[PDB]
Amino acid sequence: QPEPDMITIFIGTWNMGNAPPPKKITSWFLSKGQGKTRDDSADYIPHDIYVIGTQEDPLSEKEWLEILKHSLQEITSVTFKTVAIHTLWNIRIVVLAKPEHENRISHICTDNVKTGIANTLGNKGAVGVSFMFNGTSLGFVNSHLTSGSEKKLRRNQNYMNILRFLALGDKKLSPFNITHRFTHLFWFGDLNYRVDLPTWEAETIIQKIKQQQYADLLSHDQLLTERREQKVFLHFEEEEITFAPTYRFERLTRDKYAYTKQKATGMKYNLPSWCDRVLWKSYPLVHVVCQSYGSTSDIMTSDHSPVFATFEAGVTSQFVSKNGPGTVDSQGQIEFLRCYATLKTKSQTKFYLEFHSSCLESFVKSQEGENEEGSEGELVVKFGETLPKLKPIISDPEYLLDQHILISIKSSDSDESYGEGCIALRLEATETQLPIYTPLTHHGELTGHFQGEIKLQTSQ
Ligand SMILES: CC(C)(CO)NC(=O)c1cccc(Cl)c1
Repeated sequence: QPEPDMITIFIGTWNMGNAPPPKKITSWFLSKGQGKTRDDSADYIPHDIYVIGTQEDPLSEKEWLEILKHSLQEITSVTFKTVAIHTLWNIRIVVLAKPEHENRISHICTDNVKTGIANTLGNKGAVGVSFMFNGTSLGFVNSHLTSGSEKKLRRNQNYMNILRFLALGDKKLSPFNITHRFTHLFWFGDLNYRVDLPTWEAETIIQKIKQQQYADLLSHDQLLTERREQKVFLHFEEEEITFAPTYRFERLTRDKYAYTKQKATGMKYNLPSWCDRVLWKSYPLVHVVCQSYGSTSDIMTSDHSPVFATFEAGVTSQFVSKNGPGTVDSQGQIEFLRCYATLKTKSQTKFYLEFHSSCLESFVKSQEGENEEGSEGELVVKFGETLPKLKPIISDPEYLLDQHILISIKSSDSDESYGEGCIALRLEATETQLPIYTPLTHHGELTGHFQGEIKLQTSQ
């Protein structure tokens, strides 16, 4: 039975509005309704992994697992295994997988982060799951961020707290937050970003939605504008939105947006918005293709419509050679030449690098680099040809070319990371000096750049 090189992943996000679901929700798992939908000819084909994020979920874990498992069984005739389930208040993530994947899945982690302080600590935050699928690390984050058209900054703050404090993936990757720990990271939820147009334009917005004319609305979507200004979700992707706003509907129909201020809304307008979103971030040069991104039309128990997204995702096998794992393979080496970090920091400490990768027995500390002044005020840390030669566990190019090196630049004074990034070993050539590059982030904010050249030796 051959190990897969590709899997399909279903991501669902639904704010249930504290109401039980209707008896049939199969349209969600089938990617049917509005937007980029799945072909009818695929309806009996199960996804490998289903990740279900809910918000304002009134159900017990047991109640929701029974609905989900019985829904997928009806669609696919397959009885899914429960990988993980985690609930913070009314925020829930469920991971289900086809039975053939049970013994490919290991290192399951779950966590939550509560956002806000005092007043604003009460019901918003995130849940997450991570695990290994053969040689591939997968992370999933379901977040319910701060509500309200006038709180986009609060939402960006919630995002930064979630990505700093959510403890998923390999704890040995200690300088790295969840935005560097996974081959593929999926971040979805009721992110609560609004269409930022005047209240007086509500009926105009509804008109535009009825004509399926979204361009002038999406140009005012707070998540798209905040992302474009690098305020939030830096280095994340999102598929083009081609479905109507998923909030705020009158319940029991989809014919009406309920946007007017009411006691129940704290006298706030809820102009039609794309609250409910799916984004991802994969390591460089790993296959990831969005095959669907849309909303259901036929599930009307909530004031939100469910959103679906499906992905093809590249995965690798567990790899065993004569040598590694358990030793190095002297026919392999990674050399970094003429490397320098450019940092936005105004500080003056020395810096060194750490290299982390599952292709190494353990992480490698470099010598301190040489600080120079950049021509436009910047700190440039020069490593030259001084960086340690990295000794991979396996030299076979079918393994090594699929790997990644995580880089942290750390202060000699504090040992705190000032920047994190990732270099793919999927090179155009081996035994050849080739340019490499990664932006560097810390707490998911741009702090600089790492660039230079790499020379990769494999057994071929
Ligand atoms: C018992 C739970 C629900 C805990 O998260 N699931 C597992 O432990 C598990 C482990 C390996 C593979 C798979 Cl499919 C599930």
